[PDB]
Amino acid sequence: AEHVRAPSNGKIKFNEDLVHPTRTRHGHPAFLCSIDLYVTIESEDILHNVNIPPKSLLLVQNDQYVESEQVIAEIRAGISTLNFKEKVRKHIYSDSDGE
Amino acid sequence: PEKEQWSRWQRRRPDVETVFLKAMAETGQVKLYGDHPTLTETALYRARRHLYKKERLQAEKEKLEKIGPIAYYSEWVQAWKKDTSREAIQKHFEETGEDENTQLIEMFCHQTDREYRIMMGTDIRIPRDPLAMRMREDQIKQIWGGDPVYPTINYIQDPDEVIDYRGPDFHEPTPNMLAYLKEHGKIISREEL
Amino acid sequence: GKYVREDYLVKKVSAKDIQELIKGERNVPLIIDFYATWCGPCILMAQELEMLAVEYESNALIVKVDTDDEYEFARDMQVRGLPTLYFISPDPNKDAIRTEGLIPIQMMRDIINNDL
Amino acid sequence: DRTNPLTQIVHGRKLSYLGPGGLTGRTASFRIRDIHPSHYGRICPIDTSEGINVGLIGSLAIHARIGHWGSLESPFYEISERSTGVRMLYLSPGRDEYYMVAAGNSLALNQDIQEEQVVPARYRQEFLTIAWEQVHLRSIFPFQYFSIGASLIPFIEHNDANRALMSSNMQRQAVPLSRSEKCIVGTGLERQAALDSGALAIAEREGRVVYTNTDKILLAGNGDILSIPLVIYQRSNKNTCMHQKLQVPRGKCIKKGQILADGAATVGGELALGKNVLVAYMPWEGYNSEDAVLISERLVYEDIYTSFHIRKYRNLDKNGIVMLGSWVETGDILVETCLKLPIGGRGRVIDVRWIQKRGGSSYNPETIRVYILQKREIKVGDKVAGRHGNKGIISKILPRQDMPYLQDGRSVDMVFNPLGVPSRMNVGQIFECSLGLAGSLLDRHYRIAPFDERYEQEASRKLVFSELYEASKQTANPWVFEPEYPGKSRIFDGRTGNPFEQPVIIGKPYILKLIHQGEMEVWALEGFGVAHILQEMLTY
Amino acid sequence: PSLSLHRCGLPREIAIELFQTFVIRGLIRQHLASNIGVAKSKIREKEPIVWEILQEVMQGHPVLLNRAPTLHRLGIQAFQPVLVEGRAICLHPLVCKGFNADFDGDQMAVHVPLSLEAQVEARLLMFSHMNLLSPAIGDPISVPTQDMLIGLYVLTSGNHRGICVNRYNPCNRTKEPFFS
Amino acid sequence: RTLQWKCVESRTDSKRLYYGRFILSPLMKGQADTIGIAMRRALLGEIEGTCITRVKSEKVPHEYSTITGIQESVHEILMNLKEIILRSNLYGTSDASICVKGPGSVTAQDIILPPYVEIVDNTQHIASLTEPIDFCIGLQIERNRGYLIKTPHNFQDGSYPIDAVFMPVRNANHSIHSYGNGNEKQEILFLEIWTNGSLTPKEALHEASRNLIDLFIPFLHMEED
Amino acid sequence: EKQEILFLEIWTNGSLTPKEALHEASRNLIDLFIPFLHMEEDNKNKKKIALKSIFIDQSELPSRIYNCLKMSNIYTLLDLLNNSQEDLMKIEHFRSEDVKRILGILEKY
Amino acid sequence: YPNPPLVICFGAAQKEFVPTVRVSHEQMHQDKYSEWKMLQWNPPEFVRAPGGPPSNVAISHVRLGGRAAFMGKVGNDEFGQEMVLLMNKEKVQTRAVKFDDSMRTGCTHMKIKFEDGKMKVEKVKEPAEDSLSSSELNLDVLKEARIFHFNSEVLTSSSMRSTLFKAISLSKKFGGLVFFDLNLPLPLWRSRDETRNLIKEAWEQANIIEVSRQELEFLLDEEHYERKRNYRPQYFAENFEQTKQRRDYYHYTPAEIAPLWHDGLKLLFVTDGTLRLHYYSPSFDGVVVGTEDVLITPFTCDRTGSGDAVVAGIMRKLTTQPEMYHDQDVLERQLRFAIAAGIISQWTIGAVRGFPTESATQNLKEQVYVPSMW
Amino acid sequence: TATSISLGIDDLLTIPSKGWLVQDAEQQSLILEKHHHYGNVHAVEKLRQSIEIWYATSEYLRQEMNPNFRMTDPFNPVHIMSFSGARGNASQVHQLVGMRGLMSDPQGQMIDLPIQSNLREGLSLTEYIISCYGARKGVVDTAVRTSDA
Ligand SMILES: [Mg+2]
Ligand SMILES: [Zn+2]
Repeated sequence: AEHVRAPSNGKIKFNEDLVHPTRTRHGHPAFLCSIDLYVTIESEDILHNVNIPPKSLLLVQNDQYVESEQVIAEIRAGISTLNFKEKVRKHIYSDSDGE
Repeated sequence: PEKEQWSRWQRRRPDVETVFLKAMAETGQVKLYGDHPTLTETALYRARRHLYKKERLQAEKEKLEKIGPIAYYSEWVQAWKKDTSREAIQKHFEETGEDENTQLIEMFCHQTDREYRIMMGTDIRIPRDPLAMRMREDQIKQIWGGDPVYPTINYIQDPDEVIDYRGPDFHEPTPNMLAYLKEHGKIISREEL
Repeated sequence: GKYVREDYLVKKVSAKDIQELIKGERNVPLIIDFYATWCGPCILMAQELEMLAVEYESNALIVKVDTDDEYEFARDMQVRGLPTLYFISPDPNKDAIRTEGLIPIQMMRDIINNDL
Repeated sequence: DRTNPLTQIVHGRKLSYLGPGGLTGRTASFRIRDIHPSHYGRICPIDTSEGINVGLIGSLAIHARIGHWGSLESPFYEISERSTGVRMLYLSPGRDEYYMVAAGNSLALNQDIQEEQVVPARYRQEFLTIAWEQVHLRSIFPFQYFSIGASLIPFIEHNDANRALMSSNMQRQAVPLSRSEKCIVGTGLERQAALDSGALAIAEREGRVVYTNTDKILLAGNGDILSIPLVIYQRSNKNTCMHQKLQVPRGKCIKKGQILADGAATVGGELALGKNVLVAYMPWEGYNSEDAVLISERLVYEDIYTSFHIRKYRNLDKNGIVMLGSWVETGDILVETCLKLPIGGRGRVIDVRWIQKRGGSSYNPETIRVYILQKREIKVGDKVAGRHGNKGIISKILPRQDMPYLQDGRSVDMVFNPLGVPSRMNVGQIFECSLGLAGSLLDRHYRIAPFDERYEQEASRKLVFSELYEASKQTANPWVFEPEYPGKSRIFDGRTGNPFEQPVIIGKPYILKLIHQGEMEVWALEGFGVAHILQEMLTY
Repeated sequence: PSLSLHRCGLPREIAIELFQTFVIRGLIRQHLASNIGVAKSKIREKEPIVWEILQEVMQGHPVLLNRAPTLHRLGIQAFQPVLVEGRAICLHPLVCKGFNADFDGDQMAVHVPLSLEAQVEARLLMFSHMNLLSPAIGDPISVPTQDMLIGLYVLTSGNHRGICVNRYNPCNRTKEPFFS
Repeated sequence: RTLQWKCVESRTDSKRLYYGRFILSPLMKGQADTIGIAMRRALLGEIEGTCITRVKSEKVPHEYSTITGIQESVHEILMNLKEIILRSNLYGTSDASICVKGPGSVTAQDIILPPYVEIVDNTQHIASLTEPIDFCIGLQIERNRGYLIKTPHNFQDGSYPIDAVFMPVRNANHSIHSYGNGNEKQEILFLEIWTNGSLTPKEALHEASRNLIDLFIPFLHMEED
Repeated sequence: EKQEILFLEIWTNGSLTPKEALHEASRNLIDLFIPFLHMEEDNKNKKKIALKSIFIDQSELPSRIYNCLKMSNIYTLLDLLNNSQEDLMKIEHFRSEDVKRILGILEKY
Repeated sequence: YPNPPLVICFGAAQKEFVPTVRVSHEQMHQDKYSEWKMLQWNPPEFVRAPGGPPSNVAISHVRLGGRAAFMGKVGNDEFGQEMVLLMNKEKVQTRAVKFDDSMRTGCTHMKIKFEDGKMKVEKVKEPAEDSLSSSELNLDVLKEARIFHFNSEVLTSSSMRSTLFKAISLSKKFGGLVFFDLNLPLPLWRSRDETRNLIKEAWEQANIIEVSRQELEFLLDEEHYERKRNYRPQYFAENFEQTKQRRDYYHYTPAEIAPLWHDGLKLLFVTDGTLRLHYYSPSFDGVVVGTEDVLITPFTCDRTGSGDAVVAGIMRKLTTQPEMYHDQDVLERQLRFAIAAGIISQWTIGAVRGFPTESATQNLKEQVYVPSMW
Repeated sequence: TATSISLGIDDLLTIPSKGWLVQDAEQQSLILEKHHHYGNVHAVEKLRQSIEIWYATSEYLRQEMNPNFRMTDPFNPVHIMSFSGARGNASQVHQLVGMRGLMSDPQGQMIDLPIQSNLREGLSLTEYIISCYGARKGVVDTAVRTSDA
């Protein structure tokens, strides 16, 4: 629900040893933090640090240049959603003919 | 992507703030990083806007008090080609015995209605921004972004115009149901029956 | 149709009908109009020709030919552009008038009343 | 419904779910009322009858017809590389689902063949963006998805659908005024509306007009002379006068389908349901705290919003019938034994007809039909409404000297409340006002097709501001277009002659005049504790 | 806007249609009337005396106004009628906002009490100045409307205080005089 | 005698539209606003005019019925007579008549007036005639102020009243500009007057000034008890 | 008839009675409105557009002059008649020989 | 001399004149002109971007910014004066146009002479087709001009051929380029041999030629290219892009245009029409892509004058940018302007009515293309 | 009455950065749609990403709207009408000056195409058709709720 965004333009520097590889729901490659981490934004003048320990999905890599107001992590809304699971069936339609 | 993709937001949105920032960067009132105002500069100008207007109004008042009323209001009276300096006014008063108010009324007597309606922007109750009063048509057209791509002449219609329904954009005339069915033989007349 | 009136009044003739109308005798002026469904300027000429045919109900003969079915006949008439009108006099000694372009209706009236 | 020429054309285009062998009001489920993806271009998504019968009464689209199987179909354009390449096909709602239908422009180039570009398309009742090679059909008509009412709203892209429905409902409740005027800013469909209305005399033959008179018109063609009558002060079904005026001089040529005589609520072959008035948006002494309008007194003595109404039912003659030209009053009898005019009805008796023979298969002189004419001037309590959903009740009439005046020196006619604009979410009214002011200064009329942003982004802004600046530069009126705040101008107060500290919106919109001018109570009275009042009310 | 909280604007025709009985009683009571027919003819003649007597009757006679949809409990209130010219009932903006005013023309039913008990109950209980708190939780039902809130906000908003009122830093270099 | 006023511009756009501009330069600080607002409120709603009040036709059943030989109905003839501009200086009621016969167009030149009332436009359109029929219409002129509502219908039978508008001035506007005198604050005042031809803008200005003086005079009389 | 009654309320600081304030204000208003009454003592082609719409090009002119007038935003004959000789002189590369030739050409018709 | 170089548009003045008239396969109703707009949505190949008289070219050149002078002859009738007025009101220098009170504009007298066949002969010619070079050519305009524009319509008359040759000679003597936009009339579509032997003298005296695709094929070979565009591969797709089955935008190799090149030629344009603009220089080739979005306004949808706007834009960019001769990227960035002008000129009924301005064309160029293009 | 507040076309102000957010959102949507055709992702993921990459973007805009107004143009008429509580609501204001965002029919049925244009810029034909769904839902649930209550 809550999306951590970049304070300013610069490089994202974080230690990749504490983060474990994962796959986002949206299919992108990502990193999951099960512990508290401190990311640094090497900007022109100042630096910035933010992260959430229980559930953080980090969508960015180390030494990556990012611009402002870009989604960096997802708090993942670690608080549990109401358990009203509804299962829906979507159908894939063929665009062209063939075997 | 390797190839630069197309988008409807590739072009910057024209605003009044950009035009005013360029106009005040000219003549040396403010200094901008680069030749084109950026978005942060426009956002800052949106907050600090009345200060520069007050400064320009004060400059106009100082110029009016320095050069005199005749020489000031002669900008909107182009049919009056005469010396407007204070020394000339004093010499005319010493020669013909006409005060400054008489000369001002005489110079206003040679003013057109268009010039008067343009001068009406210097009212003490509603003083228009002196920068906007002297803006050229090249700068004002940049407020909305220039001429439209779709020609406006397609939308213009003469007021006293009667619509001609025998045109390329109107359907065929609807015939009378009785006559239409009588021609095709669906209905027979009273005599023929 | 006798109960309903025809919407359009300018009839379409072939290349042989024109030759049969020229080789004969007549007491009213003849107006030939080359057109093609494709040309844009033509849409505007049809309305003017219909108004001119309404103004002269029987004092003139306004007919139109097509350049997609009578292309050779159009080329034989030394027709260069699509909107081309031919004003032919009733006396077989006066020359015709070829008028190319979107001319106003007043020019057509003046030509019919003076030249023809 | 013969109120105005619009109700005559929008009444036959209605679709009813209820009826013999149809779903009832409460029996119908909630899934039937909502819009379905198959209704595109066939049923108007905006027009809906408010009330308990919501969603069950809909209007047929403009480009729609029956397809030989009781199915309504819509036109589409093929953009496939075929032998012809162009063919307007009518597609049944079931056959159109299998094709790729895209509504988007081709003004895009990104260093490619122009066919690899994306475009929003509709396929299998789902929206998706595909390349330009996969599209089969294409919708090119602007009025294809809307009905007559939704189309007559200019700048519909800048308003919500709820206000579009409100405006479509209010346009039906319009009164044909005495003198009609065309709108400065229109949509371009008023011409065909006036053509298909039926109140305009169209020529059935070609020829010259040899005799022009108020009662009839004589058309001479190929020897034959055709006589055409003219409606002169007739009564409609909902108390509305019908009149026709001539628009062709004597001795001019005409063709079949061209206008010979005008009609009610129509001028120059276009629908005219209102007048153009100068309007300012500002709060004024709380008279427009709610939705209310403070109009000027000029609209009363200049015959601007004057209308006629005809109702049917010493002055009595020898037989007892009221003679022609009699001015009946509330309480006067004309023929219990003698019919009396009710309260609120007073006017000139234009004509009386004795229904000696009923036609009900008997000669029944049950009564003699009488007609009275009431010229109702615009007064307090009347409802004025615009074409964008704005509705207002007149609260006060002020003299010309007390109304706010512009920098040119002209007093405004109406004053509207500004706080309604963000409440009801209407933005097109400001565009209409500004463009109408520009056209009134430039002596021009504008007919704009809907969805003009497909040409370029911010097209309406440019269209309005260019005309405003042209009117400000051709006519020396710098207050029209001020660079500091385009579209807004500074006005003055009429009482003290002092300028307000903020600019206001100035324009000439097209304002219409509207025709319309238990147990819970017992529970409330018992809650208050007034037993005697409740007893008196029940006994009464 | 000029009306008070308790007064309401009553049209002339509605007022005479409501108080016809009282004005006929007043005509037959003092003078200038000898029978019901003469009084009815004088009332139909639109004389100034009948309007004066109508005003004298409706001077202090309470009237009840009730909207057609009685959704809320405060939909039925009592007012004091004031003779006004027009075809629309004039009400207070606050009461109109509290009665769920609509953009469309909201029909208003007008009832006139007859007995003394009904008049006392309407004057002492059903007035608007005695019912200002909603029975749900106790919040004021009569609150300033949109325009009043805008006026109060413009009054109590103030103006700019920092970089928006001064261009350069005031550290380098008087206000209005001290108003007693 | 330092305050000087002069007519800067004077044009005649049409026979029923006049325009005049004025100036009052040596004016003082707060006097300009008061003068402007008072002159505006006096030029719009304090000057009086003469217009046709009642029209009597020969023989018509009602005002909405048509008449043979004339294209326009009686209602359009009344609306055209409403726009006729007249000029007078004496209060009361005067009578006039139109008695044109034959085919043609009846205009203002066809109205015969008492020696006190005159016409200004002399080219306005009343109605159109197509057949040689005598057209005989009665008129009634009255001088008043404001606009009159045709509420009374007594003292005459067979005559249709018309709601006249006794407003000679169409629009007015004033502008205030600074004089630039340094210490002392002086202001210049302009005035724009549009009249319907019954009286020149200078006469309207003088009349508005006289009306304002007449309104302010009674405060100087002796206090009544 | 619709009569109106005015109700004036005055609060003075004691320097003058409220009754005298009315007289002072009325006299000041009369003195302000009097100046409006003060009076000083006394001591082929012959149609409309056939000549008006004639653009300068049709009237033959040397090239130099044509080009110059064009850069000066002078297109029709009315723009040439409105401009005087002094401002005409101001035009760049415009000479006295030109002013005599343009006067001749305008008079040679 | 003013800063924008003056151009001369030599030819005839006609209100609405489509010279390219050929046979179309698909046809519409005879009388109902309300459905003739359908053939302006899918036009025939030869009428996709039609040209017109040089007056439209001058009007579009002035509206797009620039100075144009029309050199022709009209009569003293109402039509000639009306056309001159129109031009003047749009700022087209008309010092050159001459007035003769002998012939009527647009009227051409002909004799029928029905003798075993309809064979007409021209007795009197229109003033637009009869301009002498004894005292009519205005030397001055010719001196101050850098681009001389003329169509192939002047070659269909034996009275303006010598006048056109004299004008070209004087323009090349004074140091001005010669622009040749064919717009082949109806008689020029009979056979390629006659049309090639009739338009050969003016072809060798032209520095910039803007041919059409159909005209280029008619000059080189028609059946050959008609067969090439229908190759129909049967087994596989060799080019790996022929599997999509799209339109054939064939870029003519520089060896195919060799029989049409000469020493004095500087540039060539194939001008498919608002879609492709094949430019050929003596040192490089290329092609620019267009849009052709006329379906955005079906009710106006008029492409009567579309090549005139393209020619005007090309002339404007050539007179303003001198680097278009020795650079390929600049040439494309400048031809995109003409493409945008031709695209805008198809959204209005009437050629003179819907000619765009410079700001609108630049806005369309910036809205259609990506920033890396312009 | 003395102040005479009014709302204009240019008076409606959008957050300085909108051209950036929408541009990066549509760029990410393109990259996804390319990859979908290559087999790198599956439809459910495409469906999900589309809805989310749009919802997050819209909310940034809505939340950011109030700071812009208070910091840059404090006395903006629309801001005065919204903050004072007189007329409008944040949601209404957002639609006029920001973006209407994603909207679906009753009980799911997402439109899958976002509304990137507000009322000032002008909704497209598809966006107007989509908003008609919510309009109909509102005008029917009003009557349903009244009849139930
Ligand atoms: Mg309601
Ligand atoms: Zn729009």
